[PDB]
Amino acid sequence: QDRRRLLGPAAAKPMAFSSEQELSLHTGFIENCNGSALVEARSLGHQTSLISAVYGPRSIRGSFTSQGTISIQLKNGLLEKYNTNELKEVSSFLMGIFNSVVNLSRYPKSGIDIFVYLTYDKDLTSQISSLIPHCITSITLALADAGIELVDMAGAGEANGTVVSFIKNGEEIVGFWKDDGDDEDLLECLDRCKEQYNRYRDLMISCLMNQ
Amino acid sequence: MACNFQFPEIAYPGKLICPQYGTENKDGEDIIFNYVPGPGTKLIQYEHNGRTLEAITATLVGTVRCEEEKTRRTVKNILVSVLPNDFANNLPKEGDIVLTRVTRLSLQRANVEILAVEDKAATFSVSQASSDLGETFRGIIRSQDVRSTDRDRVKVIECFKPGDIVRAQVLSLGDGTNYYLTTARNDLGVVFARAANGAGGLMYATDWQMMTSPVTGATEKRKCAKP
Amino acid sequence: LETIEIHPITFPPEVLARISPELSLQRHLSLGIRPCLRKYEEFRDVAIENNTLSRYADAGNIDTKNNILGSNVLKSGKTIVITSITGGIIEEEDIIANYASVYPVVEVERGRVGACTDEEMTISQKLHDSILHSRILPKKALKVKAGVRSANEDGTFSVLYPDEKRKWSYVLYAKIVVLSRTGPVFDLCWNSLMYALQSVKLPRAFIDERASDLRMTIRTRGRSATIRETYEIICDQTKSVPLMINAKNIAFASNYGIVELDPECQLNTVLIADLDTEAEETSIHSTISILAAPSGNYKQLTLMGGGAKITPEMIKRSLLLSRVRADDLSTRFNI
Amino acid sequence: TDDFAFTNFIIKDKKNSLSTSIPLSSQNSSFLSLKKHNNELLGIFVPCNLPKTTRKVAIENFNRPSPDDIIQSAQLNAFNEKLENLNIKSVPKAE
Amino acid sequence: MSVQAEIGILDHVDGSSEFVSQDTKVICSVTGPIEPKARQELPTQLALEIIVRPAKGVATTREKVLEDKLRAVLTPLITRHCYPRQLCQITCQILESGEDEAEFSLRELSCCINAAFLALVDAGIALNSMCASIPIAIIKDTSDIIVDPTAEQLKISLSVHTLALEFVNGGKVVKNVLLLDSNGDFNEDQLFSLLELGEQKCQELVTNIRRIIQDNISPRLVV
Amino acid sequence: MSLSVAEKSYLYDSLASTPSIRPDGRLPHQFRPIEIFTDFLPSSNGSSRIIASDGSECIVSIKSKVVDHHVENELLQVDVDIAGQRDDALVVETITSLLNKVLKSGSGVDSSKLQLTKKYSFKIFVDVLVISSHSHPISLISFAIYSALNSTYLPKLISAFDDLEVEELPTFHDYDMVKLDINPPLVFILAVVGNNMLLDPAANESEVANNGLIISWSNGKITSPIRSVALNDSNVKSFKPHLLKQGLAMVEKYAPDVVRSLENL
Amino acid sequence: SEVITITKRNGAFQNSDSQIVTPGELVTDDPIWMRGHGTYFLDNMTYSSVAGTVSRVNRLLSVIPLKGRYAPETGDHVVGRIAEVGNKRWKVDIGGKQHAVLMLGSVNLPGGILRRKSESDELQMRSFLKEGDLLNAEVQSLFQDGSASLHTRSLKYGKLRNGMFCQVPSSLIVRAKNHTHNLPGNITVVLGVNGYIWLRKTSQMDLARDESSWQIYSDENDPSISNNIRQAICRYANVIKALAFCEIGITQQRIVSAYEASMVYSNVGELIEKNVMESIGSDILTAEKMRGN
Repeated sequence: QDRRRLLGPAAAKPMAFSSEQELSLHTGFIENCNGSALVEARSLGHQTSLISAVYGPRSIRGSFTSQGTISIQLKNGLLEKYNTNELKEVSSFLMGIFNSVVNLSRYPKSGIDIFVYLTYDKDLTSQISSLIPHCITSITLALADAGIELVDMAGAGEANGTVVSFIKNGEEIVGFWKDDGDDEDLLECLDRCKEQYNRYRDLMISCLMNQ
Repeated sequence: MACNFQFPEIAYPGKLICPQYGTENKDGEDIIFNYVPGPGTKLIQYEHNGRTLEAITATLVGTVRCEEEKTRRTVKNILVSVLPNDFANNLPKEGDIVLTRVTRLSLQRANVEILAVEDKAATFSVSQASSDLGETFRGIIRSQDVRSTDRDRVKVIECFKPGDIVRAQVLSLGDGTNYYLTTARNDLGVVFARAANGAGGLMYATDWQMMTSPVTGATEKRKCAKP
Repeated sequence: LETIEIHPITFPPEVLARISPELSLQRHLSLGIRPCLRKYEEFRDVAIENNTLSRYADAGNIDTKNNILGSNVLKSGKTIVITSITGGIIEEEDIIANYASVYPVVEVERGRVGACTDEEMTISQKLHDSILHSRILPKKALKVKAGVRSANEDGTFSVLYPDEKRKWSYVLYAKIVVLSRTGPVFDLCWNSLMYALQSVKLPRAFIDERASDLRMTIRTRGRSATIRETYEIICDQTKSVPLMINAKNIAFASNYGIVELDPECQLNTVLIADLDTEAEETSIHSTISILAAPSGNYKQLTLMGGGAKITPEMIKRSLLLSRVRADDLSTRFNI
Repeated sequence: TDDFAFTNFIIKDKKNSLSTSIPLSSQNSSFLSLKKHNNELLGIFVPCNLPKTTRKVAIENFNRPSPDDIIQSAQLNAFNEKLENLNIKSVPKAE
Repeated sequence: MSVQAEIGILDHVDGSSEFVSQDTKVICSVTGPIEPKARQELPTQLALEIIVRPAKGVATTREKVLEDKLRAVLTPLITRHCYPRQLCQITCQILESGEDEAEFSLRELSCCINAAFLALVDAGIALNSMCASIPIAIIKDTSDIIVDPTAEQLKISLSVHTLALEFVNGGKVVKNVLLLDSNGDFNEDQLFSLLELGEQKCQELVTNIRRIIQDNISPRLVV
Repeated sequence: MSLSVAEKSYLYDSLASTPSIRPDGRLPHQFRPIEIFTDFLPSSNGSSRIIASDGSECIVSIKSKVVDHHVENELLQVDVDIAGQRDDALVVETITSLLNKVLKSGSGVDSSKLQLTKKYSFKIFVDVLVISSHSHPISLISFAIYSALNSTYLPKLISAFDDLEVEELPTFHDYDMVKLDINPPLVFILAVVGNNMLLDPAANESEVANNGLIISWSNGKITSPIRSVALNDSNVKSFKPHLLKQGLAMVEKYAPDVVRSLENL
Repeated sequence: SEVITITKRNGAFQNSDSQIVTPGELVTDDPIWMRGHGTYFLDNMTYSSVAGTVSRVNRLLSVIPLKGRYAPETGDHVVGRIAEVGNKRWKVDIGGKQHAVLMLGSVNLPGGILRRKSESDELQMRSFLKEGDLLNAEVQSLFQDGSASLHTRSLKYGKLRNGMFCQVPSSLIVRAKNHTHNLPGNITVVLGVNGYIWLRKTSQMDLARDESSWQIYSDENDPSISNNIRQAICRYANVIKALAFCEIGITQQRIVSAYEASMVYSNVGELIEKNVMESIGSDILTAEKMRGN
């Protein structure tokens, strides 16, 4: 047990155990939040749904800050299990992309609270590499819905556990991740992921066009 | 919207509105145009075609409206601004009004929690901050801004108390510790209060400095809001 | 005076509530409607999807990265509640101590970076408490036995079933998270919990020959007692027998408010069913929470008479509304 | 016309074309698109509690005060009398 | 015995009391009106920050659920507008439960509510009305109501109920019901029976607490 | 920030031009003076103290246990702990992740120099204390782990264990140690300020840089993890494919020399 | 190597008398001396309080610290930066035991000489000087707190711009009233008493000795800084890290002799390496012995 939460019997232990994808977007479907997005991706491999919610611009007064900042919580899925550290890494990754895409100068004393809910990931057949397009798709939508400034829509592909995020129509790269891909994938992946980004670009623009 | 001969009707993040420099002849004569961003736009840098390019790029999902601040004709300055809850699109700043409630009264000042920002009215928004949704931030109304007809000897106890709901214009950003308010204008002051020093019936303004209690029968003096 | 004016301009409902929820609530009330702009005795509709999150959602897929025993997504208004029920294993009438409890964490998200807040913890414990006193889960049901798993040298393995030394009982958790809470959430958490609980299955559990003489050699750097017996028990979910549960003791919740209208305070006693907006949560201080079960049995009523007049006449109407809502939900999802 | 204009056109047509305009097959098993349109009580994904138009009557009650109050935000006699008290005092400041 | 109450026992605190109900024993202190913490500053209102700490082991989630139950009852008991922008910390320490803490909270809660009233009387903080609370169970053996039950009787409960009522105009006209927390199975004919009995059994308890405060206050305040 | 507005523009100009001169004044291929001190714990398997030129100090320590590896899928555990930060601030745990992934088994590092028979692996407990930080630690930690893991001595097996020797726990020779050879990656940090790609930023450089790219060298080639990072919040920009390809090319050339100088003290 | 320097060591963690460096040890029992700083006493018996030498500073034989935090004094001219901006004063970091104060009656301002500012606001302060900005300011009066009231008041004083930061210990530079001067290649060093060093291209204020009035605290980095200008500043700051390394005084002539000696090496990144920093300090000492001072 603990003083902040009920944790039941503590000598108790867990149970031991025995474009190729479609992204369909949704926004503005739940309220107590400045904007929300929903991304569900279906593929042969795995089907996944990611919820995001973005809270604020919030004022953080009692101190003057040079410019605003972005704070990313990833929350462990209810059907996916990951180490806390990996979630931190990915939070750190996404922050550094968003730092580059969100313009921050129209908002003094700002903190923005971004929540990434990695709710459902299910296989019909690392892992954390694959859901990075979907996280980036979700969060961008949310910043757009709320009315937070952005340089270009952010969006990425995943080619062979390698994730490359671009802005400006494939022209500039705002981040690169390679983890357990093969040596010298560079050309295949960049070509393949450009296709992916241009393809999900317009999908996000068309979600934003129903409102 | 059209404003000349080069504007998009609908814009989105990362979409060009217009070139940084323009030109059109009106009356046989070129008028160089010089475009700059305002809120909801940014001027963003580019290289295209082997040369630097600079351009006016929308940041926000909306209608592309022109407004002003103003070769062998004048240059005309056209500001570009794409206007589209919405507390994510305004923070307290100058010329936005806020809805505030007094969380502590003091000798030459009043701490007033910000519960809402008004759109820059007829178009209104509510802050995402709440005392039930957690987090607080405050700004200050001073003794000098209470009125402006006489104001250097009218103390804030003579016109305010805790728990009163007040509409005030953010005067400046000021210091990083507070937002500087003004209640001085004749459309700012107490929106409503409760009689008996914030404990009785709900009372509204029946003069600009009196709020008539419907349950005690008496006037409870304030500074008041007006349309 | 007598000419009139100096009333401020009209603010939208939301802005009006932030300004004064006492005020905004009463104004809504005069037209006979809730602040959510619906009549008093209508509620929020409830839509559930079940087995879209549970391990046992399919028959042809059993995957080892999943363990979710029973699961429900329930949406009411905009307020969405996601319930996952998860086991563990602990080696061990009408009396309260023969009924067991779920040991939940209820997490609420209202824009708070934390997740250890005073509002969510009070929910979770009260929720453990409701489940105890409603008497749903008799401890015989988590009290399972184990068969034998014996590996053969014939290159096959036989896991031998009893009819489903030492003994074991399971424990039950619920990881319930909440996105965009706009009113009292308690009843949402309770509604979803039941649809999940009635979807719970439990894994099977097995032990080796001479389990009571299997060694532990895990502890080291003692000082005695660094070699001993222990029992070790894996769970296998290649078969899962379904939860044995007391149906009569299933309840489904509702929420109520008692409030007064005064005509000079938007310048008797009125009953609201259920609360949906900020303005209703803030200023409806007299409230009754009922869990009603759909045979005219009640497993909790909690009245909090935060200041306003309650005649029992209001209480008498709410106990009927709650059972009829219970009967509606029941038939609606056939569970 | 100008080189500027041509580059501008090429870029802008490139962005406009990027989006294109395809419909979206749903294939929604979560049911979020119905939730988005909560609508009235005779809607989709809402229970019924009033057989009348729920929203519209509320909206109408909004509609009757708003043109009246916004225009008559300083036309009443209380305000007019008060404006004069401000205006007289105001004058020595300006001059 | 039945009940016993004392006030004034603690000397360093603004007010205090010792409430004993048979086996169950709660000692209470009200401290304040005192200087607010900034997170517990409320504009027109006195703040309440209540703490219930059990005898056995260390306070957990349970005591927050109790805090809420206590806070509900106490918010119209204490005149909120009496002190604006001040905090009052009410600290209720349980010296014996004499039952099982997770399972039953019936006696524990009733006792805290009464020790809170007394402590507040000693404190001098405004009180609109008299509040007491009584514990009511139903035992399965006769399948009927037993008022003010012992520890043994609690074990053999099928259901348990606390009520608190606000006492005006002679402390004998029920103004309102500030709590009625009815846990376990009940049907309506029992429940209105629990009010009825409840009424009269509360009003006795009010008489006894009323009497106690007079006798203990009267040698202090003299003329 | 902690620098001046004036200072940041001077730097931006300095660095962004063709020569890319900087307070050290290095060409982009050069590295500041580092000092390797090793083997100072007689109690540990191996230990490492590295003092760098900005006055940053990491102390890296190698402890062990031998364990059955068929109940494990991890062999190397990094615990990072930075003086003056707690055990759960965002940067600390993100460093723990990076480092654990760099050192992940069968991925740029051996999972067969750590096994003494094919049932028993040594679980190496990497435990990292940063004595002072005010610049990024990961490169220095990478370099410290190299020297460490080539100073890692393990217990020498008493006798050649089989996996059917007698089916009891492996048991070590009393005094005799085996030298541990094993080639860990070396993390190298590249910095982009305009179109200029520069090896090894100093503190000063990190504060004006648009982005950097973390890449690693294992086994005579470049390999995963690859990660971009943004080394400020407030001087950040985007970058081009061609500059990312030039940073590949640069490490491939300038990495080998460094590994060979670092290997033998 | 060619590309890296590694000072190589293995096998270990790391690599007479003097006047009273332990308090608890008997300095003097004389009742007329040892009354000042770095002592305490019971009676007149003074047992030290700090580590250092005994030596006569002022009028009193007194324990004098061996090394410690920078100590302000009146007449000093120091280079230092803003830590905090308030409603009435900036808090200045000089590297001391607490922060020094710089306030509104004590500050020249761009836009006039004192103009562009009509009321006190924390904002108006903040626009000129941001946190972390660097500026050369003179000590107006030393107070007994520790705190030093500073002032900027000339048009040479105020912001330091167009340069690169460098820093040392404050006891391995000469203590003088001023030490700010022109050096060859036409860069100017601005060198306080506190160890902070700014090195910039010769601008109007330092060019007028052989000004500005809208550029006193206004941000501006000239585009007219060129290649050879920048390299001169990298070489200059480096040779200064050689004399720093070698734990000797820094006088303006040592910098010019050092700068010239370093040119046998043709690339500027070769001059931060240890073998060379020892050569440069060895050259300067060798010059001091041959010359006679």
